[PDB]
Amino acid sequence: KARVLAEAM
Amino acid sequence: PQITLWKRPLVTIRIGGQLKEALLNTGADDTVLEEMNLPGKWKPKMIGGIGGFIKVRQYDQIPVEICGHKAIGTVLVGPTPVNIIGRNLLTQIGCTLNF
Amino acid sequence: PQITLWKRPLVTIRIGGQLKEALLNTGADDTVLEEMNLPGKWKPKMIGGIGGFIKVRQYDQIPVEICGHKAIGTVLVGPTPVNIIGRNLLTQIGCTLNF
Repeated sequence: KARVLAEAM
Repeated sequence: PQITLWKRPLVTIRIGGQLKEALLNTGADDTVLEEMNLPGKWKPKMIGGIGGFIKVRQYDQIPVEICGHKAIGTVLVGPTPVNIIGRNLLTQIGCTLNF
Repeated sequence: PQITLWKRPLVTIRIGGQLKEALLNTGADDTVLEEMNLPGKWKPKMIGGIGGFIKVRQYDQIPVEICGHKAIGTVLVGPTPVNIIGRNLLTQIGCTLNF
């Protein structure tokens, strides 16, 4: 499964 | 170009005559764009991230222009909080991480 | 070094006498590591991505050696799918995107 790890607090 | 990371690496991309702002994301395997109507057939897919999974629409062979650089590949469309350019497209424009 | 993106950009990091594998992620503002114990006082924080928000523990001023380069900054710990090194530490080791 693919991962799109955008992240912000 | 050389892009520093003091701020989010947002760039301009062109697709279907529409110019949008997208995040250069080395942490994304695929490219995910905010809801938009692309012509052609597509298939349902689930992609995961930090807070779980979301359902998206997968379109193939979509021409995309990233900062003057031309690329062609898969594009996923779904409810993403931000437009994301993934490794599938970044590799096509010879993008690397350097330190 | 120069890292291409045909494969996930995973590197070995050293933190608290422990070796772990992490992904250099230009799409993340912060650095988030899977559950683990670290010294000092930590405070609850919430972060979001695709899929939603999750709760994490924040540890400040933590020494992290990334592929040989030293950094000292904030490290979040929680249920992240993969260990990720975000922009807060990428900037400290002078990492940039190039194409």
